[PDB]
Amino acid sequence: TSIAIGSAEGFNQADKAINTAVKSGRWVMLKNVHLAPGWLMQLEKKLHSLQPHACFRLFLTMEINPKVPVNLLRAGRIFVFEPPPGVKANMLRTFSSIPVSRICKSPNERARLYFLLAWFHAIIQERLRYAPLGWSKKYEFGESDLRSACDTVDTWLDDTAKGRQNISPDKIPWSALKTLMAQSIYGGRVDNE
Amino acid sequence: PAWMRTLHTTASNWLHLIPQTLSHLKRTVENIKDPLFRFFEREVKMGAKLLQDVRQDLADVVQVCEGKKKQTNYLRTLIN
Amino acid sequence: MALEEFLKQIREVWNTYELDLVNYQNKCRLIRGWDDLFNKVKEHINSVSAMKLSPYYKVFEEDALSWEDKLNRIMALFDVWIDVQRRWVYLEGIFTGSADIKHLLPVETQRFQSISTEFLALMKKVSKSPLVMDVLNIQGVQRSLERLADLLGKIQKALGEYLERERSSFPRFYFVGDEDLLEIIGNSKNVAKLQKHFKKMFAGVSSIILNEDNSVVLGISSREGEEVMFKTPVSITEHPKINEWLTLVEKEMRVTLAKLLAESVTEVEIFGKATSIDPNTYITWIDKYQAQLVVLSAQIAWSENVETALSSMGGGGDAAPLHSVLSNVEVTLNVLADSVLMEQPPLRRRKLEHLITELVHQRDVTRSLIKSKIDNAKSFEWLSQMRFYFDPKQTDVLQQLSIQMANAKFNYGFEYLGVQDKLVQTPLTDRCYLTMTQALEARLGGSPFGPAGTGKTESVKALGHQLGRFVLVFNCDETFDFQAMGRIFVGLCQVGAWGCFDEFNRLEERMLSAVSQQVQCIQEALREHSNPNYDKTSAPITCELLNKQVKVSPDMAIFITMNPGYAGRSNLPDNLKKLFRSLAMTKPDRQLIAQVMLYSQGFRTAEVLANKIVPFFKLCDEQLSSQSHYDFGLRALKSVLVSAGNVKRERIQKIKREKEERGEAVDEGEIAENLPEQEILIQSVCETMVPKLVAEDIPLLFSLLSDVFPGVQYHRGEMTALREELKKVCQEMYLTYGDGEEVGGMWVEKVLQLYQITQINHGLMMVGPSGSGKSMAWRVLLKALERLEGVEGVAHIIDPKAISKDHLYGTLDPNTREWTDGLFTHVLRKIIDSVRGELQKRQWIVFDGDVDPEWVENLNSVLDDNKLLTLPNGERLSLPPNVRIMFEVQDLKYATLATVSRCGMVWFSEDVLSTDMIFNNFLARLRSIPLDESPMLQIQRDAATIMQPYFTSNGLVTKALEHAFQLEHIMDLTRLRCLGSLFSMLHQACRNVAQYNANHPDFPMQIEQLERYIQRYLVYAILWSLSGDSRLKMRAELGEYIRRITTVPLPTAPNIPIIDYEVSISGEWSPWQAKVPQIEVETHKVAAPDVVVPTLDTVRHEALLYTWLAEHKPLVLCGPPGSGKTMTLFSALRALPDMEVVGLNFSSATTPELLLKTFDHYCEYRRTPNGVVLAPVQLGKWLVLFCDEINLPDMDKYGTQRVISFIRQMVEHGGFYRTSDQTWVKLERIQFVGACNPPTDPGRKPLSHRFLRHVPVVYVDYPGPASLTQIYGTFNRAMLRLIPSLRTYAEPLTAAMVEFYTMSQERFTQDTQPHYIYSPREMTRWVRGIFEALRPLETLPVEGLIRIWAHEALRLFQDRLVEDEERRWTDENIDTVALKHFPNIDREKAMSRPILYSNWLSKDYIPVDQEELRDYVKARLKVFYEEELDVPLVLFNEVLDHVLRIDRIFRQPQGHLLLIGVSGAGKTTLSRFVAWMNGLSVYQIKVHRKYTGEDFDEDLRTVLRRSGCKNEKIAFIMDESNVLDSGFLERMNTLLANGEVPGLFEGDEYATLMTQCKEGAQKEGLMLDSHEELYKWFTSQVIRNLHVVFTMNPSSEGLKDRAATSPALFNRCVLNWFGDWS
Ligand SMILES: Nc1ncnc2c1ncn2[C@@H]1O[C@H](COP(=O)(O)OP(=O)(O)OP(=O)(O)O)[C@@H](O)[C@H]1O
Ligand SMILES: Nc1ncnc2c1ncn2[C@@H]1O[C@H](COP(=O)(O)OP(=O)(O)O)[C@@H](O)[C@H]1O
Ligand SMILES: Nc1ncnc2c1ncn2[C@@H]1O[C@H](COP(=O)(O)OP(=O)(O)O)[C@@H](O)[C@H]1O
Ligand SMILES: Nc1ncnc2c1ncn2[C@@H]1O[C@H](COP(=O)(O)OP(=O)(O)O)[C@@H](O)[C@H]1O
Ligand SMILES: [Mg+2]
Ligand SMILES: [Mg+2]
Repeated sequence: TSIAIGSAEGFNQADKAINTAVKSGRWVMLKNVHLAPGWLMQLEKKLHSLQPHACFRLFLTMEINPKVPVNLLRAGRIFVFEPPPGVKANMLRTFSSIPVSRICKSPNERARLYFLLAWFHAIIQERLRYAPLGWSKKYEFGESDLRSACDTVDTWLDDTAKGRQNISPDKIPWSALKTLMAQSIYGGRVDNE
Repeated sequence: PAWMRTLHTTASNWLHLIPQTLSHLKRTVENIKDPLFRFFEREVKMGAKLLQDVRQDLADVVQVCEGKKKQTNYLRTLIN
Repeated sequence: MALEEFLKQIREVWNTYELDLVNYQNKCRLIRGWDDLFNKVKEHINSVSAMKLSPYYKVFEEDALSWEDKLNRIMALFDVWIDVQRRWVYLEGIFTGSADIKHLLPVETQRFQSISTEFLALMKKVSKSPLVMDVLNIQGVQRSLERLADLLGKIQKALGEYLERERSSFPRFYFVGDEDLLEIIGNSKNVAKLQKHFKKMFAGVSSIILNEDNSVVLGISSREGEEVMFKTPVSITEHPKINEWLTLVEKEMRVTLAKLLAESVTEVEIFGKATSIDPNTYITWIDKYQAQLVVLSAQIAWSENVETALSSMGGGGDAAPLHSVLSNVEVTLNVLADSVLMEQPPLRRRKLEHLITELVHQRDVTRSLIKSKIDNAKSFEWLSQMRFYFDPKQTDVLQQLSIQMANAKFNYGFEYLGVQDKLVQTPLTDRCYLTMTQALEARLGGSPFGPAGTGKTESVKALGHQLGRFVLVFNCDETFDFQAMGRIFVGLCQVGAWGCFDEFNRLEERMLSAVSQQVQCIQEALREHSNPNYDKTSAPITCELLNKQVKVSPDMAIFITMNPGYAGRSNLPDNLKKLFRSLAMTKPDRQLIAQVMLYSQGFRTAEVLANKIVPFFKLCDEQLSSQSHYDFGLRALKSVLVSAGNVKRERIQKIKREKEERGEAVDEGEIAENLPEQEILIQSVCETMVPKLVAEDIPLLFSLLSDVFPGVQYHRGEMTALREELKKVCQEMYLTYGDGEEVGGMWVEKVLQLYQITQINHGLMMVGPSGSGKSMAWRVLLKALERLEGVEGVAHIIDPKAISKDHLYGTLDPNTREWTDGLFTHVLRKIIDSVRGELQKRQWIVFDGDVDPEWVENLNSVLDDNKLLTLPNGERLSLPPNVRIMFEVQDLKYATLATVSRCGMVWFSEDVLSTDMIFNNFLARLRSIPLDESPMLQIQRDAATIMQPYFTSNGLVTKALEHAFQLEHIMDLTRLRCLGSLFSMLHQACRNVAQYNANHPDFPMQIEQLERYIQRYLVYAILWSLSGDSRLKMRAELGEYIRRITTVPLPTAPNIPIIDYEVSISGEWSPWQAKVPQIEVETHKVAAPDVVVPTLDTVRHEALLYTWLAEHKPLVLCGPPGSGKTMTLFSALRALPDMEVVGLNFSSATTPELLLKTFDHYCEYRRTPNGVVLAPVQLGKWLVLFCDEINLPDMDKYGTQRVISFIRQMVEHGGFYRTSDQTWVKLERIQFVGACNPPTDPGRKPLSHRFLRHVPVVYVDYPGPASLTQIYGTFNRAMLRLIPSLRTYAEPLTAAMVEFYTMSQERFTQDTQPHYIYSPREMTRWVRGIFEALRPLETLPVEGLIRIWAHEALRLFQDRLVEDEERRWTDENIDTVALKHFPNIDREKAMSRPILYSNWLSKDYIPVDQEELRDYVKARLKVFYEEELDVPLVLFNEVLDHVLRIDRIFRQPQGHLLLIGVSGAGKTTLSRFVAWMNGLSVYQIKVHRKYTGEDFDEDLRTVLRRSGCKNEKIAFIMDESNVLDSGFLERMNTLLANGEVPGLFEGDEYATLMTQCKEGAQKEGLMLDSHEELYKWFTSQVIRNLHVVFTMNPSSEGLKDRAATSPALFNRCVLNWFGDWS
């Protein structure tokens, strides 16, 4: 049960979902909990005096904001999500996120296209570290761009290759992938010539 | 005070570095037709205005640091 | 004698006038013809006033007065009847037409039947006797109508649940408010009233077409008159339900457009694949079909031709039929250009421009395809384009057309859009289309982001219109919460409409996260809708919205627009951003936009013009001076291009008319060739950009016009007809008019510029410094347009920052989800409804006030081309063409680029309003308007002649005013503040002469006497009006300079400044010293609060205030705290008996509510024919509102104080608005007086220049050492009369007191501690303290007098000290001062360090020994433990001193304590002990976690009731921890200063309190019956029975914060720094 924090009705859903899950053993995820620091202090107190089911899990997604109460940070286990340290780490994360069955489809050339996708994505984010030189500003090149890129490759590969096992590299719609990526997927965030 | 003396030296030293005079460009019937004069007149006008403000602000600061004038709300913010 | 005939005519009309009655479904006879009834009443009322103007009015006055009462009653009765009748009509159709409401809502269905039966009863009575006077003579008819209106509102407000259900039946009702939805449902039978509501539910349907039965819907119509005829007419008889046949109309609208599109496609296939096209055949096809169909068919024909050509070239080596496609487009475009060159009907012209825009895009695309050597139809350089495929073989007409772009396929929604302004398909537009369509295919939203004016909002609509979608634009703000936005989604999902949410980052971040759930849930429904496995035969796709299952249409889409570069905007959560596809649109292709727009408008040199006009806008942005009100973006370029087409059309019409009236020779080709297109564009540029330019930039732009457009000049038209109207209006309004270089020519030019901007823009901004003539410009223009065009002009002036944003736009109740209208919303909705003919008038809504992004960004969609006011409840209000939105502002330093771009700008400068014209206005008013309401006017005319030589260019006043701006004033000096001060004083001089003439009926003032008095008075007035807000030195400076320039005789004193002289009515100078005598105060009135020792400064300020106060002119007293501002005003108010003063203590948290609470107590709201008037309850009394801390109220981040704007509105406009009913309230008999410290003081802010223009300021500085000696030497001389032996010590004692006060004031300042303020208030307390001790003493040796003097000084100057070093200074300096002024006295006897005084060991206040005091306190503490509090206390010397200080204040009237020290030091315990010793009852509030402001008010009411009605002495002990909100301190501040809270007792609480006050006054033996004396006795009781003890910790920043949050804590409370234990 996933709930987005921020509304009065959302707190009611969060309290109800937690109460149900600690007895049934379900998983509850509360997102952007950094927007309600006051309610976070109440929630940590509720969690401490509680004996939930063995399979119960509560995941709290939030930004790294100083407003998050310290007691909640001490009560929970902290996992930091940030850009991977390097190109190799970036490419390993991409290949882990994309399911194997998606990459290993009928066209044998799909695997190579996904690799160029991972390499292009990895190079792009690693350039973001060098803010003035790699790019001109902190563009939000993220997982959404990679997922949209993967969908675009899948759509146009299946369009050109009608279920065939092998497609010659000349027939791959390179122009479609390049143009949609430079204008819509990654170029949409770009506002500099 | 320690900071009161420290700010006095900085304000007086700063007044030495910044120049004191900057004359506005003169409008002429044929000067207006020159785009270069059209751009440059804005440059000096902005420069002369801003020069007058900063120097006056520092002047007031040295006056406060010597106790000659009382601190105001703007002067408190500027000194802070 | 013609007056009698007019009365007879009016009598005959009303004796013959009858209410026009028409039957209503055989139920009653409803009143018809309201407009004639209201117009006749208005015409007769205006006539009734005219007869009064004539002197013959007296002979028929009583009969005329009796008449105006009757017409006012007629107007009052029928101003409600029209509302009642209309409300009953649609309420009747709901409780009768529908059957489910009787079971659902039975209770108020019977309630409606009861009130209805009353309504038919009343209607039949009106029927029996249709005479208007007979209807008016029905007993209680006015009360009956109001009761009907009140009841109908309750039933109407109780139909919300029914309305929500009806919206589910017809989904488009979700975009209609509750007010209009009830009208639609009730008026289902009579469709004629439904025509004004179709625009809110459809994109392009403004009205429907019916047969002459009004039973069959034959089609639909647009706002431009374009009609679509249904192939299958919808009959309302077969489907009587409103929601049933509306669905059929919507369904038929889509089908008939699809079938017409199929016919048009077949027709347009002939024009395609054709080498030559006949213009007549093409034009006939264009006129046959609708605007959106001709563009769509041309899109289809071109797409198939390219697809056909690319299939032919698929072999690679084949020929290139792509050239045939290009030539056909070029041939068609040539016919299109030729058609535009010749005159065309407006509807056909717009169709041609849309077709031109499309084919220019097609030509560019086809040229690109040829240049790219494209030979395959599957190439992405063709698939990336948007292609249109038609399949006539498809059975479903709604599926015959498919729109494809890349891999995204869309079906045309076939929603009728009317005639929408097409966009030029720029490469940025294509990139937007590609990205947004990719998002649509991914079932994701779109986020075009970038700076303002880049085409983001139009791009979303343009793409939606291209797909035939209903795009709804929402201007979002912080009020768009989870529930409001979720309900908007429900309407969009069920309808299948596009929702474009602009400024979507203006939502709160918590709200932004919350709506992500709904957007994600909606997209999952859309994603599962696109899967081929789903079949429409199964259950329709539904999603979870607002805990309801809501059907989702596949045509639904969500688009958000933001400017992420605006500081202070919310950051979207990442889980929300991943739900959208973002695209940066930062640099629109303006050159291509300009070229295509000019090409479609009929310019032969469009390419040359575009290459000249786009760089020119860039040149103006970088070469003109940088001003915050300058905008040279695409929106400004869009306006000039549109106006260029309008000007060219107007010029072409002009040339044709000249040819027609000069011979007969008209040729379109000749006119088009010999037409100065350069001058047309230049005229359009100047008409839009000149008014905003500053004086220095006007030559700059006209120079730039010479390089870019050499040889063409701008000759503005001479609006002779309007100028004559302006001259007449200005003459009647006492305003100076000039032509060109004459005095006032610049102002007249600004007015003409304002008139031109009104015609181009519906949004305007008058920008300029305070007193630049902005308001006078639009007032004169509004009247002149009324007298010229004959259209009545109505102006609604709103101060947006004088009220809250909730009160300005409206509030959505979080619980019941009910919408209440705001101020702007109510005015706009009333105009739109036009119940009283508001659409036939020129309605101007002026936003006179400060502009900041929080409130004005809500008007973005209003000031765009959308012209919609979007509210969070899903309601959208369209701006009528007769409404203008104006902003009268003094600066735009806080406005953003979005607001500035959307509005036309006229820049006003102080130069526009020349000082000469202000002098002329003052003199013209003086010679015309009598001051009584004329002998006074005659005096005014002779006086105006005398001041004429001085009110001239570079005259005495002008020269003085110029010299005054070079001096230093306690407040910012503005021209109109000084002159308004001068004019009011000159009015007093005329009133003074009248008084002399009245006092001397035999000998009135002579001309020579008047001349001398006016001349001397004028110099006297100039000094005080121009230097009253300055210190003594600059008052001397101004007097010296005036002596240098003036020819008026002046006092010949060698060194005494002129400011020390007054002007006697004798016309001779007389020193002010003659009015200040050395008075001797009585012994019992020594240093009393109401006793003022006259001085030079006192008499000068008193006579000054009397001059200003009398004229009822608001004024501000400025000076250091304790200088004597409050003392002077009360002393000056004594000469004003009819004036009653109410004291208000402003704080940092003060809002206009405190002003409103005072009004609800001392005044009453009276409804009058003119309107609601707020006047004091006391009759013949002027209420003086005295505000003590006017510059204390908090400034927001945009430099505005809400209460100051409220007061500025109340003075400049004479009233305010009631948020309860958005009703204008006019003040009467209510004046305002302000007091403040200099703005440079901490916590004080500079007052707005617009406010300061109406309030003169006089600086009251501290009295000098010579003045202090006189003020307090007198008090000492009287005080020391009790003991004759000490009388010889009166002089040295004052000298010691004066000296020590000066050293203490110089040694301790606010720089060290925030509370280190020393004023003559301490010196007054010094004399009171010595006098109080000396009263009982029969005799005292000089040594005892010094001991008392030393003791009081230690209590006044040492108790507040923080550091021991300061206290040691006080102790030693006191030793030195006393020995300096009292030599040869016993030093040890009179100055033993334990200086302790008490009245505990005896009856009198005499010095007490430390050990005897300790023993007595020990004995009392023993009783204290066994009776009240058993907490043992260790007694040390500091405790003994503290309990004596606390005992001192508890024995004083209105005595309050501020104990500052570390927690646990004994402050609370000691205060309870002394309070028990003095018999005071200890009251403490019990704060818990649920303690709120309402609990504090009830707790306060308990203390006030006990200490005010029961005569009970109570020590109210309050700690800083007890304060849970700023509301606590606001009431505490008022209670500490005045002794009463204005809004504490209201309703039944006030009624009970007056009963207790009557009982309490009866107990005391006083006979008070009326409420106002009961409250005054109650206030006097609390001031003498309540002792508030505030305890706080010695925080550094907390003390400074409290000095502004609660100013009374440092002025009315004695501060005692206990600190920590030493
Ligand atoms: N053309 C004119 N001739 C003579 N007197 C004028 C003229 N225009 C304005 N005035 C007078 O001068 C003063 C200017 O006030 P006005 O309200 O026009 O200024 P403003 O620029 O709108 O001020 P603010 O920004 O303070 O609202 C008023 O007293 C007005 O009566
Ligand atoms: N491609 C275009 N063709 C014609 N006009 C355009 C184009 N793009 C923008 N405009 C004009 O620019 C003006 C401002 O655009 P707007 O929708 O306000 O952009 P934003 O969403 O950035 O505020 C609109 O009136 C629109 O007519
Ligand atoms: N001419 C005077 N005669 C008598 N008292 C004076 C005179 N001038 C000043 N004072 C004293 O100065 C004090 C002014 O206090 P207040 O009226 O509250 O000033 P403000 O309103 O500026 O704070 C009074 O207590 C008054 O006794
Ligand atoms: N002079 C004193 N002798 C002994 N105890 C004291 C004395 N003053 C304060 N206390 C202690 O302080 C407690 C009461 O708190 P209080 O002093 O009233 O707080 P505050 O000083 O913050 O008002 C009592 O329990 C008492 O023991
Ligand atoms: Mg927009
Ligand atoms: Mg004004």
